[PDB]
Amino acid sequence: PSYVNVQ
Amino acid sequence: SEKIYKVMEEIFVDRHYKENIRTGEEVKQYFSKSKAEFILRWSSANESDTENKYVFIAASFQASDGIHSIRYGINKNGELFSINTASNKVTPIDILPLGVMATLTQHITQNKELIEKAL
Amino acid sequence: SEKIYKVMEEIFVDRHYKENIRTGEEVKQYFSKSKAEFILRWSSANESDTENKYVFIAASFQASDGIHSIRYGINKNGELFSINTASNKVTPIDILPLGVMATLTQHITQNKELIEKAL
Repeated sequence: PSYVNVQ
Repeated sequence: SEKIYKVMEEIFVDRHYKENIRTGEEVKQYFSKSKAEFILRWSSANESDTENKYVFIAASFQASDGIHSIRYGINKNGELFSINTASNKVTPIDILPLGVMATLTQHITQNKELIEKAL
Repeated sequence: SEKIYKVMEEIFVDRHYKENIRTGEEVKQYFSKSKAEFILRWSSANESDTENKYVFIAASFQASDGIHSIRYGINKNGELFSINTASNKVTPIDILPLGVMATLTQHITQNKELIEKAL
């Protein structure tokens, strides 16, 4: 699964 | 001390929450036919790691380059956080006036908007 | 204290759980227009409870007698209990093979049938 990561 | 259950109630009763979608394969199969803007689901982090500080909920949506997910966490006192899945660092999310689902909807759909515009 | 969160997911996602039904007037209004066998609702015992031990979920159903309720409690281990509301004594309920909602369905509908026969 490709997750949206910020920091 | 029970605000976590009220936040879980708000999420789990919502039509976007898919209790029978758990694996990555099931997510891909879901979006093969569905035109839904996003789903919420029980996150893999609940059985995976850490020692019971958050209840983890994932969002998933589809763009032209495939499925994207966002991991969220709820702490014991009901606070919401977005979670970086590579570092597990948390980022607090303040609840918008219309409640938790109204908040998650904005965080997810605006994030989907950023993805789609970059493609 | 991990399993209670899952048990709560099973309950909250169920079609019988009504997040918008809190007062006895709203319970009566529901069974005036619907023919479902029971509902589940957030129990009035959560607000003023001092004890920390259970999350309380109430079932309501309509007999020819009128509307009856049953109070259930779920501990941190995710274990299920029926609760006598006059004495606060708990009675454990083991989970049937098909899970928590299948168990609540049986406990609730069998109690309703037990009441209707006695009339």
